[PDB]
Amino acid sequence: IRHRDAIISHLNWVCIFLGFHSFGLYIHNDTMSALGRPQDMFSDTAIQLQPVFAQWIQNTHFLAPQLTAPNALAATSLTWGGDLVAVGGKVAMMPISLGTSDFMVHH
Amino acid sequence: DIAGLTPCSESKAYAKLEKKELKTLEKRLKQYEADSAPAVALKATMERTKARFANYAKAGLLCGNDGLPHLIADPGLALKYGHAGEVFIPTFGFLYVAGYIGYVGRQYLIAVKGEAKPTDKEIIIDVPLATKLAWQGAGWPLAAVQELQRGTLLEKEENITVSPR
Amino acid sequence: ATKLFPKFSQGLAQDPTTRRIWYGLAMAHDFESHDGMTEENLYQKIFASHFGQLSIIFLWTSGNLFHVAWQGNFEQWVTDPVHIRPIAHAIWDPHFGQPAVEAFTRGGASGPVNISTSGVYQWWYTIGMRTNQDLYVGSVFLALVSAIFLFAGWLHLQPNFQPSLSWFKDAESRLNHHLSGLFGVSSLAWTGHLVHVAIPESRGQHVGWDNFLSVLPHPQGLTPFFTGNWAAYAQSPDTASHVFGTAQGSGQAILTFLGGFHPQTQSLWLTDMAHHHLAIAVIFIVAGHMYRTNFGIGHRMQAILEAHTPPSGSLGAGHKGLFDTVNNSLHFQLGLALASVGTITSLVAQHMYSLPPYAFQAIDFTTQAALYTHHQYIAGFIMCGAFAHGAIFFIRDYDPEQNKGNVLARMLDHKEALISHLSWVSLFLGFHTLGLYVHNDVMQAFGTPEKQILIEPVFAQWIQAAHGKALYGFDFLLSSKTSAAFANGQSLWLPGWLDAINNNQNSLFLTIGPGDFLVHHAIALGLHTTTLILVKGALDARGSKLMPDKKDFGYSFPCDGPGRGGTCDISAYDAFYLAVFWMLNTIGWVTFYWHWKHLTLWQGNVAQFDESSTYLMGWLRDYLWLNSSQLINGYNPFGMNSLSVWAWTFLFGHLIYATGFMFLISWRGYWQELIETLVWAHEKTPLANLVYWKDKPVALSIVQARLVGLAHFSVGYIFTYAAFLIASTSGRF
Amino acid sequence: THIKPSAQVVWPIVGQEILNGDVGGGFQGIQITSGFFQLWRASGITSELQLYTTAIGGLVMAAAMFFAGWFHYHKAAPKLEWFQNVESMLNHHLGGLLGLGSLAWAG
Amino acid sequence: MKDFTTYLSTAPVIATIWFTFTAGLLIEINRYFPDPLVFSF
Amino acid sequence: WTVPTLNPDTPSPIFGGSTGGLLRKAQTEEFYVITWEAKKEQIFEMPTGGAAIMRQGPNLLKFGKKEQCLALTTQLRNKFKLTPCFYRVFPDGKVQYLHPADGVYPEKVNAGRVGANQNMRRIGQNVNPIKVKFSGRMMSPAE
Amino acid sequence: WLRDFLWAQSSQVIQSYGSALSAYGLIFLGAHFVWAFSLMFLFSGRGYWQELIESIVWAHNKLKVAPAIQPRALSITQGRAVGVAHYLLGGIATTWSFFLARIISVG
Ligand code: CLA
Ligand code: CLA
Ligand code: CLA
Ligand code: CLA
Ligand code: CLA
Ligand code: CLA
Ligand SMILES: CC1=C(/C=C/C(C)=C/C=C/C(C)=C/C=C/C=C(C)/C=C/C=C(C)/C=C/C2=C(C)CCCC2(C)C)C(C)(C)CCC1
Ligand SMILES: CC1=C(/C=C/C(C)=C/C=C/C(C)=C/C=C/C=C(C)/C=C/C=C(C)/C=C/C2=C(C)CCCC2(C)C)C(C)(C)CCC1
Ligand SMILES: CC1=C(C/C=C(\C)CCC[C@H](C)CCC[C@H](C)CCCC(C)C)C(=O)c2ccccc2C1=O
Repeated sequence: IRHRDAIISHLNWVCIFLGFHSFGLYIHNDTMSALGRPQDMFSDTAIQLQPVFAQWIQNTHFLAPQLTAPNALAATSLTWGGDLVAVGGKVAMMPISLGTSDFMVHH
Repeated sequence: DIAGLTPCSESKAYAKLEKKELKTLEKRLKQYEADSAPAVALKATMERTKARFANYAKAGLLCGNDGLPHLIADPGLALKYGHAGEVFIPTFGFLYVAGYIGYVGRQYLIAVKGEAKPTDKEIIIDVPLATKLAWQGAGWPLAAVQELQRGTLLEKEENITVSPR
Repeated sequence: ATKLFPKFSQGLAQDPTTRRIWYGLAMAHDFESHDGMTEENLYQKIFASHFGQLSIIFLWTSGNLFHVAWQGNFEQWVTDPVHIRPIAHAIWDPHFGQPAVEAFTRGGASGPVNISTSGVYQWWYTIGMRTNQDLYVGSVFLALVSAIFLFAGWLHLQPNFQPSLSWFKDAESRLNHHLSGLFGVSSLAWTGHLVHVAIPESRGQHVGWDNFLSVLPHPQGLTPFFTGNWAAYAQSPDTASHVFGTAQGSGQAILTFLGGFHPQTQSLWLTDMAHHHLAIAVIFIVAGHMYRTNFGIGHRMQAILEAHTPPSGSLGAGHKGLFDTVNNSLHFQLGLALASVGTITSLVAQHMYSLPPYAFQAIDFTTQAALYTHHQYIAGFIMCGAFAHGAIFFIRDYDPEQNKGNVLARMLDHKEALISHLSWVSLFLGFHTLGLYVHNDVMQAFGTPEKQILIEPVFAQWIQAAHGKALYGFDFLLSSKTSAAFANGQSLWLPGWLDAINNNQNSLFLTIGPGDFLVHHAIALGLHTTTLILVKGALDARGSKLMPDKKDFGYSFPCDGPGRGGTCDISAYDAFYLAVFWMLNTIGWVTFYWHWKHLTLWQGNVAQFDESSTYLMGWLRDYLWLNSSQLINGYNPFGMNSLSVWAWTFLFGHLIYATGFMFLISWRGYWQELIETLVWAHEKTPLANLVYWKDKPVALSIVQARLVGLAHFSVGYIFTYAAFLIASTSGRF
Repeated sequence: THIKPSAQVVWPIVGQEILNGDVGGGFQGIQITSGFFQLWRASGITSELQLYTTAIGGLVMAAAMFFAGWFHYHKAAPKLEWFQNVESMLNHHLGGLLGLGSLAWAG
Repeated sequence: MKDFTTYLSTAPVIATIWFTFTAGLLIEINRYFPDPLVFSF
Repeated sequence: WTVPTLNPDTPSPIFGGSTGGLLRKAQTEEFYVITWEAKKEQIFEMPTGGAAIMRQGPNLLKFGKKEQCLALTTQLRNKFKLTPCFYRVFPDGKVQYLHPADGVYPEKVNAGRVGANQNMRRIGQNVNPIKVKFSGRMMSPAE
Repeated sequence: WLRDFLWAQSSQVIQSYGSALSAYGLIFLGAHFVWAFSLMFLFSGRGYWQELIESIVWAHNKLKVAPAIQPRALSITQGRAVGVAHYLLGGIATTWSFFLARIISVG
C-alpha cells in the first residue's frame, strides 16, 4: 500500500506498451493490406514475429519421452508435435503450430 | 382484395409454402421407423401444420405475394370485408383485460392507502383483498366510466408538481 | 500562473490544468458566457461569425467545383452519364502500394481517384454545365464571393459599421427582405438561369455569358409575357423521345406543367422546375411585402401575436409577450431555425429520392443513398440542436414574468402531461414493435412464416391510391378515373404524375407491405422517444423535484452530487446527450429501411424485402450480413480492390464508436487516480523528470468526457454506416 | 462417432418441437455440449439405470446438504475457534478431501 | 404457519405463482387451440 | 486563544517511507503541515498510504493537500480523541494557519466569528438567470 | 477476424432459422438486444430517470394510482451493476449462440 503508485504506474506503462505493440500490429497489418502492401505486414511471410520460445517448449515436450521422461511412451499431448489421432474420421487432436498470428494473439 | 391481396384460400404461394413445410417434415420423417417417438412426433407436427393452414385459409385471411397472411388493422375495411377478428375484435379483447388488470391494481392501491403501514401491503400482498378485487373487477368498464362521470377518477391539483409548475 | 489562451474567460485562463485547453476550445462560441460581453457585442460577433460561415461554405463549394473540374471527368461524364463514374478528386497518398494505385484508378483516370457520391456531377449537368471551364469559372466566382463575405465580416466589425442592437432586433424589415429578396428574387433569378441557360443547354443549345444577350429563351420573346398570353410559354414541351443535352425531340417551351419525370433521365423536367421557381418567386415576393417598414404600410408582428389570444383563454394570455420573448432571445430563434431547417432537410431527403431533380440521378444508386443518408443524419443532428437550444432558452433567456400566462408558460405548467404522454407513446410503440418483430422472428425460427403478425399498412396504401397508385385498388381520388380531382388536372400534371407513380422502377411512392408498417412504427418509436428525451430536458431544464434550482446551475453542469439519491446526467445538456443516441438510432433505422428497400428495388428483388423485413434476422442476415460481403473483402490476404478504403473506414468507425464507449462507461475518478500515479511516475523517473508539464494533467471532466464519448460514438456510427453504404452500393453497382 | 449426445427433450407446445433435432439413435432432442456422455462412458456407466440411481443419490445428498446447513446454523452451530483451525482444515482438505477423494476415484 | 403464509404472500412469491398460473393457462390454451392467429370462432 | 506559531522542532511519526507523499506542488505552490500532541504511541493510518506510528508527545506531519490533513484530523479526532491543528506552508517559508482558525473546531460556535457567503433568502427566492445575464462573467443567480 | 471468423462463421447461426439450431439464432438476436440494452444503463445517469419517473408519477397521481412505495430511479451503483450485467449476459450469450450454432453444424 505504501508503493502502490510504483506498482500501478509500471502496470499502466506495460498495459500501454502491450496495447501498442499488440494491437497496433493488427492496425499496421490492416493499413498495409488495405494500401496493398502485403510485404509490409506482420505475417508469417513478410515480417515474421515467430513465437520461438513456445515453439522450443513444444519441441522440448515432444522430445521429452526420449530423454527427459524415459518411462513415458509418448508425450502428454499431441499438441507438442508428432502424429495426429483421428477417431471416426474426425481429428481428435493434432499438432498445433504457432506463427506470427499466434504471437500477436498471445500478446 | 382489399389492398391488392389475394385470399389465402386461393393464393398459390400459400399452398406452395404449405407443401414446402410438409416436404421438410416428411424429409425428416423418412429417416425414422414406422411407429417410433420421432415418427409420431413428426406426424403430429405435420397434422398441426395442415390444420393450421386449413384454419387460416378458412378464416378468410388475405395473403400477399409471399403467401403469408396479412392482417387488416383498419376498422371499416375490416368490418366491411369480413376481417374484424384479425386486429379489430382482438383490440377490445385486449383492452378489456388490460384495463381489468389496471383497474384491479388501482383498486388495490386505493384500498391499501388507508391502512397503518401501506407500504408493507405492497411488498406483502393482501391476497384476500387482492383476490376479492380481482374477482369483482370484471365490471371495470362500467365502474370506470361511473368513476369518471362522478369526477372521482382523477385527482385534483393536489398533485406534486415542480417549481415552474 | 495566469495563462493567455482563453481570452474570453479569465476563470479558465487561471486554470493550472489541462481543463483550460479543452474548455476554451469548447466555450469559444458561447459568446454570451464570455467575459465582458454585452448584448450588442454578442449580436455583432454573431453577425461576423455568420459572415465567416458563409465564406467557409462558399470556399467549400469552390473547392468541390475546382476538384471536379481539375481531377474529375465532367467533360467525359456528360457524354455517357449512365456508364461513367463521377470522379470527386484525385489521390496522392505516399503510403499507397502499387496495388492500391492500380485499384483506385477508376472512372477513366490516369491515376488513383475517388468516385464521387455527392451528386454534384448530376446537379451541375442539369443546371447547364457541360465544360470543365464552366466549373473552373464557378469556383473562381464562389471563392470571390467567399472573399467578399469575409471582408464584410471584417467590415461590419468596424466602429462606424458595427450595427446597433436594435438593428438586429428589427424583425419586420429583416423578414420582409429575407422573404422577398433572399427567397423570391433569388428564386426569380434561378428561374432566369433555368430558362436562359439550363433549359437550352438541355436542348443542346449552348448558352453562356458570351451569347445569353444574343439568343432568346423562347421563339416569341416576352410578347407572351407583357400581353398576358402566358400559355404560349407552355407551347411545345420536351417530348418523351427527348434525350438530355442534345436537340433530339427538344421542344421550345420553358414553363411547362407536365409533372412526373423526364423519360431518359428519370428526373424532373427543367421546364416545370423553371415554372416552380417562378411561382415560388412571385409567392415569396408577395409574401415579403407583409411586415411594416419605413413606408407606413404593413404588419407589426407584436400586434399579430398580441391579437391572437383566443376567447376562453384556452391558450391563456395567447401569444401576448411572445414578440419580446423571441426577439430578445437568440436561442429561441436558433431553435426555431434549427427545427425548420432540420424539417426541410428531411423534406429534401424524402423528396430528392422519390422526385429526383437532377438528370442521370436515380440511376446513380450510390449517389442517391449517400444523399439521403447524409441529409437525414444532418436533419437529425439539426433537430436535436433545435431542442437543445430550446432548453438553453428556457434556462438563459426565459423570463417567467414577461411570459405570464402565455402559451410558452402554459407549456411549462403542464410539462408533466407532455412528458408522460410522450413516454406512453414511446413505451407503447416500443413494446409493440419489438413484440411483433420478435414474434415474427420466433415464427421464422420455428419454421412457420405464416404465423407472423403481418399488418398491411392500409392507411398509407390508401393515401398512395389517393395519389393515383392503382396497385391496391382503392379507386379513391386520382386512381379513380371518374373523379373530380382526376378530371380537373388531366390537362396538367396528372399524365406525367400517374405515369411516374404507377411505374414501379422509380422511387416515387414505392409499394409497401407489413415490413414497411413495422419499420415505420419503429421510426415513430425513435421520433417520439428522441423528442421525449429532448422535450423532457427542455421543460425540466429549469427545474425538477430532484433539483428545482437547476436554472441556477446553467445548461451544462456535471451533476448535483451523489446526494438526494444521485444526480448523474441531470442537466438538460445531458438530456440532449442521451437523446443524440436515440436520434442516431432513429436515423439508422430510417436509413437502413431506405437502403434495403432500394437495394432490393435496384436488384429487382423487392420480394426479398417484402419477405425478410418483417423479422429482424432478415435485417441482420439478408441486409447487414449479405451486403457486407464485398465491403469486408475490400482487402484480404490475397489482395485488395477499390473498396479497401471503405473497408478500412468501416473498421475505423467500429474503432471510434467503441472508443467512445470508453468515455461513456468509465467515468472520471478511475482516470484521475490513474493520472495521479502517472504524475508520480513522471516526477520520479530519471532523465524524464527533466521534462515537466506546464498544464497539470487531469482527467477529462464529466461533461467533457460525455461530449467526447458522444463524439467518438457519432463519428464511428457515421463513418461505419457511410463506408457500408457506399461500399455495398458501389460494389454491386 | 455417429450419434449426437442429447439429453434435453423439448415439449411440443408452440412450435418448439422443431428444436427436437435429429441427433441420432432414433432420438429427437437438443444436442447437449456439456460432455456428460463422455464423462459417463469414462466412468463406466453403460446403463440408464445407473444414471437414474446416481440421480436419486444426488437428490439424497442434496437433502443431506440442506439438512446439514439447517443443522449447523439452527441446531448446532460451530464457534469461531472451530473455523479458525486452519491447520486442521488444510490437513483434512488435503488428506481426506483431495487425497482420499482421489484415492477413492482411483479405486 | 401464519408467518409462512405471510411469506408466500410476499411480492416475489406471489408474482412467481401468478405468472406460473398465467403462463400455464396460456400454454394450455395454445395446446388445446394450436396456432391462434385470428378470432375466427 | 491566539494563533499558534508552527514549531519546526516538533518530531514526526515513525513512518518507513511511502510513494504517496509530497510532489513538486510542495516545492512550487504549497504544502501543508499538521501537528498534534499524543498521549501514547499508536499506529495510525496515513492518508497517503500505509501505517505510521505516532510518537508520545507532539507530532508533525507533511502533506501536499489540505484534504489529506483534514482526513487525518478527523481520524485522530474520532478514533484517538486528539485535538490536531494544521497549517499551510509555502515554499518560501510562509506559514498560514488553517483549521481551527478561531481556536475551536468549526462545527462549534465561537461567539464572534463572522458569517460569510450567507444568502438571507430562500433557495426558491433566487432570481431567474435572465436577470443576471450580461453581468460580465457567467454568473449564477445566487451571485 | 471480421471476415473469416465473425462473418464467415456466423453463416450457421443466422441461417439456423427453421432448423434445430434456430433457438441459437434467437439467442443470438436476443443477446444482441440485451447487450445493447445494457448501454441504456451504462451511458446514462440516474438523475435523468428520476425526473422522467417523477413526470410519470405525476400521471399516476393524476389517476390516483401512485404507489405507496415511492418509485425511485435505480441507484448509481445499481445502474452500473445492471449495465455491466446486461452487457456481460448479452455478449457472452451472443458468443454462446454463435459458437454452438456454428460448431454443432460444422463439427
Ligand atoms: C407484443 C406483441 C405480440 C403480439 C400482438 C402477439 C400475438 C400473438 N402471438 Mg406472439 N410473441 C411475442 C409478441 C407478440 N405476440 C413475443 C415477444 C414472443 C416471443 C416470446 C412471441 C412468441 C409467440 C409464439 C411462440 C407464439 C405466439 C402466438 C401468438 C398468438 C397468441 C394467440 C393466443 O394465445 O390466443 C389466446 C386467446 C385468448 C382469447 C386469450 C386472451 C386472454 C384471456 C384469457 C381472455 C379472457 C377470457 C376469460 C374471461 C378468462 C377467465 C378468467 C380465469 C381467471 C378463469 C397471437 C397472434 C402463438 C401463435 O400461434 O401465434 C399465431 C404462438 O405459438 N407468439
Ligand atoms: C476500442 C475501444 C477502446 C480503445 C481503443 C481503448 C483504449 C484504451 N483503454 Mg479503454 N475501455 C474501453 C474501450 C476502449 N479502450 C471500454 C469500452 C471500456 C469499458 C468501460 C474501457 C475501460 C478501460 C479501463 C478501465 C482502462 C482502459 C485502458 C485503456 C488503454 C490501454 C491500451 C493502451 O494504452 O494501448 C495503447 C493505445 C491503444 C492500443 C489504442 C489504439 C491506438 C492505436 C495503436 C493507434 C495509435 C495512433 C497513432 C498515435 C497515430 C495518431 C494519428 C494522428 C493523426 C493523431 C487505452 C487508452 C487502461 C488505461 O488507460 O491504462 C493503461 C485502463 O485502465 N480502458
Ligand atoms: C434583399 C436584401 C437582403 C438579402 C439578400 C439578405 C441575405 C442574407 N442575410 Mg440579411 N438582412 C437584410 C436584408 C437582406 N439579407 C436586412 C434588411 C436586415 C436587417 C433588417 C438583415 C439582417 C441580417 C442579419 C442580422 C443576418 C442576415 C443574414 C443573411 C444571410 C442569411 C444566411 C444564408 O446565407 O442563408 C440563405 C439561405 C437560403 C436562401 C436557403 C433557403 C431557401 C430555401 C427555403 C431552401 C430550400 C431550397 C434550396 C435553396 C435548394 C438548394 C439547391 C442547391 C443550390 C444546393 C443572407 C446572405 C445572416 C448572415 O448570414 O449574416 C451574414 C445574418 O446573421 N441578414
Ligand atoms: C446554426 C446552428 C447552431 C449554432 C449557431 C449553435 C451555436 C451554439 N450552440 Mg448549439 N447545437 C447545434 C447547432 C448550433 N449551435 C446543433 C445542430 C446541435 C446538436 C448537435 C447543438 C447542440 C448544442 C449543445 C448541446 C450546446 C450547444 C451550445 C452552443 C453554443 C456554443 C457552442 C460551443 O460550445 O462551441 C464549441 C463547440 C465545439 C468545439 C464542438 C465540439 C466538437 C464537435 C462535437 C465536433 C467533433 C467532430 C470531430 C472533430 C470529427 C472528426 C472526424 C475525423 C475522425 C475523421 C452556441 C450558442 C452550447 C451552449 O450554448 O452552452 C450553453 C451547448 O451546451 N449547442
Ligand atoms: C437495445 C437497447 C435499448 C433499448 C431496448 C431501449 C429501450 C428504451 N429506452 Mg433507450 N437508450 C439506449 C438503449 C436502449 N433503449 C441507449 C444506448 C441510451 C443512451 C443512454 C438510451 C437512452 C434513453 C433515454 C434517454 C430514454 C430511453 C427510453 C427508453 C424506453 C423507451 C420506451 C419504449 O420503447 O418502451 C418499450 C420497452 C422496451 C422495448 C424494452 C423492454 C423489453 C421487453 C418488452 C420487456 C420484457 C422482456 C421480458 C419479458 C423480461 C425478461 C426479464 C426477466 C424475467 C429475465 C425503453 C425502455 C426513454 C424512456 O424511458 O421513456 C419511457 C427515455 O427517456 N432510452
Ligand atoms: C425450512 C426450514 C428453515 C427455516 C424455517 C429457517 C428459518 C430461518 N433461517 Mg435458516 N436455514 C435453513 C432452513 C431453515 N431456516 C437451511 C436449510 C439452511 C441452509 C442453507 C439455513 C441457513 C440459514 C442461514 C445461514 C441463515 C438462516 C436464517 C434464518 C432466519 C430467516 C431466514 C429467511 O429470511 O428466510 C427467507 C429466505 C429464503 C426463502 C431464501 C432461500 C434461499 C435458498 C436456500 C436458495 C434458493 C436459490 C435459488 C435456487 C435461486 C434461483 C434463481 C432464480 C432467479 C430463478 C430464520 C430463523 C438467517 C438468520 O438467522 O438471520 C437472523 C441466516 O443468516 N438460515
Ligand atoms: C424546445 C423548444 C423549442 C424548440 C422546439 C422544437 C424543436 C419544436 C419542433 C417542432 C416541429 C419539428 C414541428 C413540426 C411540425 C410539423 C407540422 C405542423 C406539419 C404540418 C403538416 C401539414 C399541415 C400538412 C398539410 C398537408 C398535408 C397533410 C399533405 C398535403 C398538403 C397539405 C398542406 C394539405 C423552442 C426553440 C421553440 C423554444 C421553446 C421550446
Ligand atoms: C469441481 C466442481 C465440480 C465437481 C467436483 C467434483 C466431482 C469433486 C469430487 C470430489 C470427490 C470425488 C471427493 C471425494 C471425497 C471422498 C472422501 C472424502 C472419502 C472418504 C472416505 C473415508 C474417510 C474412509 C475412511 C476409511 C475407511 C472407511 C477405509 C478404512 C480406513 C479409513 C478409516 C481411513 C462440478 C463441475 C460438479 C461443479 C463445479 C465444481
Ligand atoms: C433505464 C434506467 C433507469 C430506470 C429503470 C427503472 C427505475 C426500473 C426498471 C424496471 C423496474 C424494476 C420495474 C419493473 C416492475 C417491478 C419489478 C414491479 C413488478 C410489477 C409487475 C411488472 C409484475 C435508472 O434508474 C438508471 C439509474 C442509473 C443509471 C442508469 C439507469 C437506467 O439506464
